[PDB]
Amino acid sequence: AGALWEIEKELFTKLPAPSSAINSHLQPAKPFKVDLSTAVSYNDIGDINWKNLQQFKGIERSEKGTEGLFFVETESGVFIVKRSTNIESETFCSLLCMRLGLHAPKVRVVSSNSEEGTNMLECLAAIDKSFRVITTLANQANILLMELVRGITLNKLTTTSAPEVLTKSTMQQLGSLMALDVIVNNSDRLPIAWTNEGNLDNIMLSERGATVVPIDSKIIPLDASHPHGERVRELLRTLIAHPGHESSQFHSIRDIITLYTGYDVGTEGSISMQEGFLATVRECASFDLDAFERELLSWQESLQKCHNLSISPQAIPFILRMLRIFH
Ligand SMILES: Nc1ncnc2c1ncn2[C@@H]1O[C@H](COP(=O)(O)O)[C@@H](O)[C@H]1O
Repeated sequence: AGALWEIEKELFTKLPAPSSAINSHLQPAKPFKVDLSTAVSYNDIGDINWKNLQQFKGIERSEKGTEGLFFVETESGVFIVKRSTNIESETFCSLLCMRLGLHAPKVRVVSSNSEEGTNMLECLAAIDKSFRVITTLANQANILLMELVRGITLNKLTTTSAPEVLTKSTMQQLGSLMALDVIVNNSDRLPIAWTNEGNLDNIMLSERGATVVPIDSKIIPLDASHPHGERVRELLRTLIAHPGHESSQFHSIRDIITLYTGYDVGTEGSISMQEGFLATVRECASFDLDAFERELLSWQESLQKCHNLSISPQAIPFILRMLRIFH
């Protein structure tokens, strides 16, 4: 919040507005409870009036994922209040995505011990009928505010829907997302440089032209001298040499998506993802690394300054190491 938020606004502003095409296949599931199927995303989480208790209709705890995710329904829309395992990574990552062109959900950090922090907590305590909000959030030093994203996670794609959703476009985006995860060593989402069975929960497809919107983005700097280094270089090399054919790695990741969705967007699809992945790498090579490092440091500064939130000291040099390899 504060400087950080401004920096976010700036980045967010630069993102290419997504399609104006609403894909009915991505519409959230119709179930105090919030009907995500018809709920509208609260417009500006930079401005939330915690003192106007009458604007609030209720709060629901998402029984999925972390556990600490709540949907707040005001009269102006719905936003999300969430407990985060690693808030610094998550938020810092959110920014990085937006910087790389990715449509992450707008996120804002609220310090528990601040005027707004206390105000918000008092508001939630007033509206919570579950008796679980305060006990889960009040404990935290910083709480996360998030933009409601209307869509569904990749896993939840049927097969009878996948065709109209997994267009060339979506695929390329997916490709890009992978590049990012590589840069930050995020093994959770889409494996490529990790034997993990991945996890498609961490990725949503917005109704807005099925645009890919990542979630629970995290960073884990495996620095100094590790396999990741050559591994990505290799993949890259092969990819560049003859991008006309589905590399071993993308074939693997293709399979995965093929599994959860039971839909094989064979070869043509894999190539698309490869394209997107490259497109991003290419972009990343053009980065004036001195400037970028500063951009990075600005975020870190803002993080530390607005909330005592220090991100790992190896984070930046790592993301930079990777970024250099794309050169
Ligand atoms: N911005 C968002 N909009 C809608 N659902 C979300 C959003 N962020 C996270 N979720 C979800 O809530 C579930 C659990 O979130 P998470 O604990 O962060 O994995 C996810 O599978 C999604 O349905």
